[PDB]
Amino acid sequence: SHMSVSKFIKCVTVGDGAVGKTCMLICYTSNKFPTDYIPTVFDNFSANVAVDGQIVNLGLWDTAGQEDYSRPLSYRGADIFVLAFSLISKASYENVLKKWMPELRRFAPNVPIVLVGTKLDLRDDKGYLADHTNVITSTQGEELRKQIGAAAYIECSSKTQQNVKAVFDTAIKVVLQP
Ligand SMILES: Nc1nc2c(ncn2[C@@H]2O[C@H](COP(=O)(O)OP(=O)(O)O)[C@@H](O)[C@H]2O)c(=O)[nH]1
Ligand SMILES: [Mg+2]
Repeated sequence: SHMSVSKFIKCVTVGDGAVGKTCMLICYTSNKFPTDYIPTVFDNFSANVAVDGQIVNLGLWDTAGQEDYSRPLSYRGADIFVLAFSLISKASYENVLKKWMPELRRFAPNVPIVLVGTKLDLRDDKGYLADHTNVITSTQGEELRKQIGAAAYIECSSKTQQNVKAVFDTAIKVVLQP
């Protein structure tokens, strides 16, 4: 053949501003956590990645909020969404229900979702835990996944790199498995 890679997968990352969408993408693609400048949106990025028996062409689309009441081009052609909220922001968790799930039901009804809790390094910090009465536990994260019908739930930290690869590996596997 003239093409050893025959599957393209468009993976769009969405969720509230400042939860860590862009850093996840920089972490996954570069194996580095940015310490100075972080762009609003990661460059549109595409690369071959090996998942199981396969090499696929992964296209990563980053997003940023807009005040737009027209009722997004970036969603067109999406095979899977990574829907991020921060493990230390209740508002971002509640916005998955109030903002993001409504948006995705309207604009991308049949597209699966990988639900991602970010900033695991903060949520799991014992100092943080000791001072907060009502923490977003893995249990609450799994309850959200269930409520929204997401394919998987993953907790990660771009800062320590924990489970970042798992996010996009799982996104790919959801698309490739039945
Ligand atoms: N502690 C910690 N901070 C993070 C992590 N990911 C992102 N951040 C910080 O969270 C803020 C927002 O990150 P960014 O990726 O720009 O979020 P985005 O608006 O969703 O794209 C920045 O100051 C990042 O340094 C993480 O895993 N752990
Ligand atoms: Mg960003």
